[PDB]
Amino acid sequence: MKDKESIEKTRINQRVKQLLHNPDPKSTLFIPENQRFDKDFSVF
Amino acid sequence: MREVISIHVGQGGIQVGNACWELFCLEHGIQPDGQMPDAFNTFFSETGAGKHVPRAVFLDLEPTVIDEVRTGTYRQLFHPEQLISGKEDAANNFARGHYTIGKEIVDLCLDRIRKLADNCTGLQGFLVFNSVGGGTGSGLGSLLLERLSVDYGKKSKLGFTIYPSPQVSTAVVEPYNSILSTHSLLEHTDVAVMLDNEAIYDICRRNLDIERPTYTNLNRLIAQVISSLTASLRFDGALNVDITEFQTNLVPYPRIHFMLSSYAPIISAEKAYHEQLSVAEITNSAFEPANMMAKCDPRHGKYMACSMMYRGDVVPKDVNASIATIKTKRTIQFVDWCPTGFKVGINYQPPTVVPGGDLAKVMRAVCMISNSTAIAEVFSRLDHKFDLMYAKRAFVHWYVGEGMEEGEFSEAREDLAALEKDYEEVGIET
Amino acid sequence: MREIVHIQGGQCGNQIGAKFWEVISDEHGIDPTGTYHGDSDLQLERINVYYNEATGGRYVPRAILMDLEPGTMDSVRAGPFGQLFRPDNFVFGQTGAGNNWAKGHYTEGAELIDSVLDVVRKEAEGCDCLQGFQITHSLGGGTGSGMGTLLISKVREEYPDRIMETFSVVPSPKVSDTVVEPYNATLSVHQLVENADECMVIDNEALYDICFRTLKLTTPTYGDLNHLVSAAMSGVTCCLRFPGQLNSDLRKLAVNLIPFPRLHFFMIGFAPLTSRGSQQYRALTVPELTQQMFDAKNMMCAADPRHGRYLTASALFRGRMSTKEVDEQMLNVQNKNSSYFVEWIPNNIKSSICDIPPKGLKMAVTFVGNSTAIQEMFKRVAEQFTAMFRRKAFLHWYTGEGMDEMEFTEAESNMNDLVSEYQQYQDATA
Amino acid sequence: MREIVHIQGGQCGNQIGAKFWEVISDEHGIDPTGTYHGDSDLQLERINVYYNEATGGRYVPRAILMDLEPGTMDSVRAGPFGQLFRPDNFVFGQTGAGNNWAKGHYTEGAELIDSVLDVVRKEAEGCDCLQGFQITHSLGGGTGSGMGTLLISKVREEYPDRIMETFSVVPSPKVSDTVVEPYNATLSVHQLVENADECMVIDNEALYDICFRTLKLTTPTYGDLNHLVSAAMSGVTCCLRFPGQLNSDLRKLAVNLIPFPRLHFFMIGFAPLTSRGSQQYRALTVPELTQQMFDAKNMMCAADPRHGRYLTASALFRGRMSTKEVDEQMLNVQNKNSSYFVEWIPNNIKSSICDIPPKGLKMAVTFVGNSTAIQEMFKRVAEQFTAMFRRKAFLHWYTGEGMDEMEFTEAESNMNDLVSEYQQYQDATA
Ligand SMILES: Nc1nc2c(ncn2[C@@H]2O[C@H](COP(=O)(O)OP(=O)(O)OP(=O)(O)O)[C@@H](O)[C@H]2O)c(=O)[nH]1
Ligand SMILES: Nc1nc2c(ncn2[C@@H]2O[C@H](COP(=O)(O)OP(=O)(O)O)[C@@H](O)[C@H]2O)c(=O)[nH]1
Ligand SMILES: Nc1nc2c(ncn2[C@@H]2O[C@H](COP(=O)(O)OP(=O)(O)O)[C@@H](O)[C@H]2O)c(=O)[nH]1
Ligand SMILES: [Mg+2]
Repeated sequence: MKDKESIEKTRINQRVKQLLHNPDPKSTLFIPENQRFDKDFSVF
Repeated sequence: MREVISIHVGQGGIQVGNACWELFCLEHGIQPDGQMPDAFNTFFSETGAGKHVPRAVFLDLEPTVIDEVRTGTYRQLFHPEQLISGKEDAANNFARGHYTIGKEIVDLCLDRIRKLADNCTGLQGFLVFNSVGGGTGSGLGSLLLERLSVDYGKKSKLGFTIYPSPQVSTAVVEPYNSILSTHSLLEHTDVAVMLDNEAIYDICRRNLDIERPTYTNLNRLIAQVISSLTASLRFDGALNVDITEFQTNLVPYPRIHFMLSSYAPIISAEKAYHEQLSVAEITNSAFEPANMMAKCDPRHGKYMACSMMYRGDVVPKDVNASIATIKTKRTIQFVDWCPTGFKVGINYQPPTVVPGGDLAKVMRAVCMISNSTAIAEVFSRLDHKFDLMYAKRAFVHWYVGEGMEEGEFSEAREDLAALEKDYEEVGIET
Repeated sequence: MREIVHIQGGQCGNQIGAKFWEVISDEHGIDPTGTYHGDSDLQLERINVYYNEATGGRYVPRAILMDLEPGTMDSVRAGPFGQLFRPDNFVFGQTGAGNNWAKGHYTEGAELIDSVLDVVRKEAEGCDCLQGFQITHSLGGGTGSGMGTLLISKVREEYPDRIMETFSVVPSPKVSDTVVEPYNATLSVHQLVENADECMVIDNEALYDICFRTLKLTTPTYGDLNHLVSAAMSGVTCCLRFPGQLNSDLRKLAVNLIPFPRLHFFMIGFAPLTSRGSQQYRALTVPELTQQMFDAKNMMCAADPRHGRYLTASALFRGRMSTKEVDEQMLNVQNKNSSYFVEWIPNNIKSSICDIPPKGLKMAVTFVGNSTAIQEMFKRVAEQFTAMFRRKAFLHWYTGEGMDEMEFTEAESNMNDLVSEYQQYQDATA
Repeated sequence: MREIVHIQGGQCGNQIGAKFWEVISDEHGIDPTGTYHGDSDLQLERINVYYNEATGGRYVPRAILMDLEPGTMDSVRAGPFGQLFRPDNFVFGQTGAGNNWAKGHYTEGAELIDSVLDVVRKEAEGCDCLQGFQITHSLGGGTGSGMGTLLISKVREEYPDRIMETFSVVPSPKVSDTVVEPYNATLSVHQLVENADECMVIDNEALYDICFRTLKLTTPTYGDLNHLVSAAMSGVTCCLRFPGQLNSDLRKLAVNLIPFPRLHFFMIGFAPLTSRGSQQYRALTVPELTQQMFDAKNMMCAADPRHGRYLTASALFRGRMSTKEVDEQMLNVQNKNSSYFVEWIPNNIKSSICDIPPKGLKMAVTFVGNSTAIQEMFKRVAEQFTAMFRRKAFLHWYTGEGMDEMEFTEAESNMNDLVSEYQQYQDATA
């Protein structure tokens, strides 16, 4: 700050589709094939 | 269980929406990718695992700004199909964006609004941003407000419109569509806040000491004001205020809901820490006429009601001791039929700083939303500008040929005359 | 137990089956060599529904493939999973029909059909408990629309108590590939109403619209349309091959979706469907499935379902989910859309839950709704038929093989009577 | 999206285009072989505005070249960047017009124009969303001023809602190269006012004056005049091909610069322009750009802009700069020169900012102002026309091809009426 113009200087410085069966691993939708068979909403 | 949806239409609206959405993401700790490395629920929604999606929609007929948004660092944040874009711009013609090309786009926007609203359970209201002096902005804002007022009814809508400066102007035809849009939102919006660029330029020059500002510096201040207004919904506070608790405190009559804002303190890190920033001095600075966020003089009119928000470590007794001092001063006078005119809110979360920005980090801040009788001057000067060219019917052929009738200009003039008469009738003492 | 046999005819039906059987084999873990390589125990418990057992432990579909020309079956054999089909079931002629309905139903189709009926009788007499037959064919071709429909009558005459399914592709006027489509469409619809227990119309135009708008893929091909049709086909019989909270065979759907014996023309749709780039954004929930399920653009037909009122509806949920949510959502989708549901039959939506989801997906829904909006397809088909027939255009080809114009007049009259009496209940009130 | 096609006619227009396309290709980094070799990502995002895509990855301009003689197009092909033009778009006759307007508009130009209109229709029907057309031609020649203006009417008759640009070189009396210039200038101005949405006059005399006084180069040639005209042409559509703070397409300029439909004759100018020896002395700042922009000698026309009052003005800044400085400088240039700005339309200067500067320059400005001082050019043209016509000099050449003196009288009367009604607003007061 002692009479700085650096701030002024900085401004100067700037001058058959198969996506149904293949949802992305990231997505919520993807359930593993191995776990495809737990059939109980109760326990889960 | 409290939500709000923000609507951004036009180039200015999108460019201020970007400004507010860096700030919200920074304030809630969300990375630009949307991933965190229970207060977020007001602006965001949880997808079940991982990222957060903003409760915002971007509208424009001209594709350049949206394409810039969809390639920047925030490409992963927004849902891909809520950035509605057109092909042909309205080109500053109000009749285009209200009668010709906006009608074919408005249905998709309304479908998106419904799809976002069905997710919310405690919807507080809507926010809308639009620069008034443009074709698509004003026209689509008018059409969206008119559709929402009948689709939903009593839900509250807030408008952060940016009116043209008294003498500084970028277009040559902006008074026409400014007057028409004021006509449209006079009977359709619950709150309208004044935001002309010249006052904020003067604020930056005097306080921030920037001699060459750009639009980003203006939009950051507007974003800070929005954050200060909506902080009370997502942070714990000793004296809370909700959005629905406004028309009962700032709006004396249904017609009068245009008010002008101010913010304090505004100071750079190079000289911020040399002074103590007490609550009394910041609340004095907030009431200074030169720190109004719209280029209007409050000394030329009475006050009707003042709603002013604090945040940080402020104590209520210090707030009362400062409201008394302001009531004492002889240069600030309130209207006769309002003995007390202050609504005070106190929040604990200090304002957040954006890296590489202008403002420094402080522990106390104040944001005021004040309704005053002096606002009639901007209406009078816009009316005078409108009359000069409407006397010779200049530029009218660009509007008549886009489906608008000849008489539509006159009734907006009559409504402005009615508003100016109403403002004079209210301000006289009994 | 309660298994069904597969019979397909024509080129379009053969191409549909070539993907339907691939989907079924991938679902049950059967390699293209007929060897089981699955992971779960449930994959083998009810494999007798579609597959037979032979020595050496391999499995063979109980499908019958028929066409009047050998090219399509000589081509499907070289494709993936083409070796599963038993060579004995391939029956074909040496001449073809040339898209002429008369040739494929009176002169050539009559002599050949004895051989295919022999193998059909062999397959049905042997099986443990018959449930019924499902038929895939196209109404836009001669040999298919002739031989398939005559085979329908021959099968119905011998098994009057079994159930009969037909998945029929009708020629849309938008994407037309054959000039003589109206004649053999109108002639086929006449015979199809008298014998088929269930009929499901599918349109290429709706499939292209879905592929272009929902999946947003650049270059659709017949493989994608076939894959969508195959997924929809598999979704109907899923609970008959897997355990669930409320099992519902085909006969139970027949009871609950057909109010009167002549109103059995349904239009279907499959959910969810999302683009590759947006498959990570979306979260799979019952509300998200049900909002897409009743979407008008999601129907597999160009018929607009908000142009009429549903007589009844059905949904076959897949995956493990709570029943209370399903029932409340079904109630909500029926309270908010009371104008589009006929009022003299209350509670006209059937639901079912199967605990085994599709491979790769956690939840899926198949929708089968009987609506009055289907009248528009027969209206346009009859309009084109009467526009072409009044000049006796292309009539000599049909009349040179023993057919006359009287059978055309009777077919037109019966089709118009069907159109009228299908909408008779739309205006009916209690 | 919102792209435009290029159409040029005559020798002068072909020579202007031969440099305009070179400038555009150098700006977008396209080699003379049609292969992209650019450095920045933005160089390819909006390349569909001017260039089409063909197999092999090369780009081809959507330009149409027409002339009544083959020499000029046979010469432009051998020049640099001459291979980009598609050979199919070259249309020419075997006779020529001989600077006779009647031959190029009634007898020869009428029969040939069907072929060029065919390719024009092919180009326009195909493109994604049409923005409009831009036309380059000279008013001092016969074939150009005839065929181009008749093509203007033919295009306007088929696309009444699109926008139309014309860059027209009018014959100055100082540097005269053809004796029959007044006749075909006066005849062309009659038709040009009725159909062109925008017109931009350019004079060779002003170009020589600029080259001799500002650039101070010893030997001007047509290549320098063409380069200046090309830079001015490119400056107008820069923000339509690049992002910026305030995008403004051609239609937005049309709305803001034309008060009445018959007042659409602008004069332009480009800044900065400095000599080779003084390019190191000067410092590029917004004040330096704006002081040269409004300089009288910098206009591309000999018309003296301080002999009249501006109806409106426009500026298209290029490069990254602060908007506050631009607005304050525009206000200052309007407060210090209030005598030269019409008083009944306040705030009559439009500004726009584009963040992409020209290659090799850090800042640039394109100026388009509608002023009343343009009357002097039509006055002198009509003076020469009436001096030559009163003796019926050279009239037989025109009257031998079906034209009569009545069309000369009507053209003179309409031109004089335009001159009068253009200055009518100069003396108008509020
Ligand atoms: N505060 C602020 N105002 C802006 C900004 N950008 C444009 N404006 C204002 O908006 C007015 C014109 O409207 P724009 O937003 O630029 O354009 P538009 O609303 O999209 O309307 P169109 O011209 O049809 O595209 C100008 O007078 C500016 O004052 C911005 O970034 N910040
Ligand atoms: N979904 C799908 N439809 C097809 C395919 N091949 C043909 N079609 C449709 O079938 C119709 C023609 O039927 P056609 O081949 O003449 O039947 P055929 O006379 O029994 O052989 C066309 O309108 C196509 O839309 C395919 O591979 N997939
Ligand atoms: N800027 C520029 N002007 C030119 C050039 N060549 C000719 N002109 C102008 O065009 C006028 C003659 O036009 P002309 O060639 O007869 O047009 P045409 O009849 O359509 O072929 C002259 O007055 C010149 O000033 C050139 O290369 N550049
Ligand atoms: Mg815009």
